[PDB]
Amino acid sequence: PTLPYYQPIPGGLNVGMSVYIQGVASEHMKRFFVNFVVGQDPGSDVAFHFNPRFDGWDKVVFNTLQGGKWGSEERKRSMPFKKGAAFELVFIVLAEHYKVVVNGNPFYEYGHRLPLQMVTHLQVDGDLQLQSINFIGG
Ligand SMILES: O=S(=O)(O)O[C@H]1[C@@H](O)[C@@H](CO)O[C@@H](O[C@H]2[C@H](O)[C@@H](O)[C@H](O)O[C@@H]2CO)[C@@H]1O
Repeated sequence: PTLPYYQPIPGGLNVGMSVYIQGVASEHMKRFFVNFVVGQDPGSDVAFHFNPRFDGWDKVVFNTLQGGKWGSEERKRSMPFKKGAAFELVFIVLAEHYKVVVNGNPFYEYGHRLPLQMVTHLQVDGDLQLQSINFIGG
């Protein structure tokens, strides 16, 4: 797959589904994001924005974009990616939250703010190369 990636999630999200992304963080990475998006029209809401950042104290930001407004960020001040390194990034969709697992290590649980059933698309962009994106347990 090529970037930017913005593709429908076959069948939409359901509890029990996993999204499995294999990629390589750029040697020159500043940020990348994975968005679970409600639609494909301009101005679409983002149910879940997952955003690793190397600018400053390395961290991952988690948020929702609704009605053109970013919500209150959740943040984890740990960086599970490494510049130039391949990663395995998994989102397990559960009733209460998205469970994020990186390279086998549980990383975060982001509580649903928009109903998960409204998500139609996965969008990925930023400073990485993608090897694959797979939807499991749909
Ligand atoms: O690429 S973007 O989606 O435009 O980047 C935005 C997102 O990463 C959101 C996620 O919350 O953050 C925005 O920046 C925030 C910044 O993290 C925060 O420290 C500051 O207080 O507010 C900014 C604007 O909401 C990104 O612009």
